[PDB]
Amino acid sequence: RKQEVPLPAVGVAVTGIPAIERLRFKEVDDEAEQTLDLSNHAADLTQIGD
DNA sequence: ATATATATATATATATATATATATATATATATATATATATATATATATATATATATATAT
Repeated sequence: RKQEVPLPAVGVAVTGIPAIERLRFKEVDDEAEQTLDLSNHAADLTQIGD
């Protein structure tokens, strides 16, 4: 009951064409900490070359 | 009448053949257990499509 009968191929679906663009890489998430710093950056005082 | 010899009833001893009882060893069948490979099923992450909810907007 696992022989293969000679019935035709009808409704032949073509899909999953392996375009190399379709691959996306793993998105490993980071959860260690947060970048809260939003200081005013007062070091911006003018000191520029002559 | 006498003297001899034999026969009948019953059991025991010895031999022959049949059959059963006992034991062992073997071959066989079988059950079973294991191992391998394969297929199948479930869980998780992500992409895709469908459906619903909410809101806007036309007509009364």
